[PDB]
Amino acid sequence: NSRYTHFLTQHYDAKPQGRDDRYCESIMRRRGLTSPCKDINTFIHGNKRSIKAICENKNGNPHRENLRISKSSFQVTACKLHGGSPWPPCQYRATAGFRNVVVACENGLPVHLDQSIFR
Repeated sequence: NSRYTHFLTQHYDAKPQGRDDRYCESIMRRRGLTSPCKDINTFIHGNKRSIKAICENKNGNPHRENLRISKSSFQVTACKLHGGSPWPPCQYRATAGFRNVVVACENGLPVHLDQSIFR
């Protein structure tokens, strides 16, 4: 369904090279996330099947009001907007990490990433 494919476009990058500032600047443009510039956007790396599994008891627990939190940790990169303007050119600073993630699930699929844990 459409919301799951959208989640993948905004939040999934299987095998990144360097996860530096330039990686952020370039993937944000590539994925169509720069008019206007998103203030922060996080990408998850690794196995697509582990991500889907957060929606079942296999790799997730219930979390807060309507969310799920993963049991396994993932490689992630947060891209944060540097500077005052929300209009291109968008300068980004990258922060690489390794921890569990929080999603919303609908009909068995992740449709939303909770980004409050990367702020």
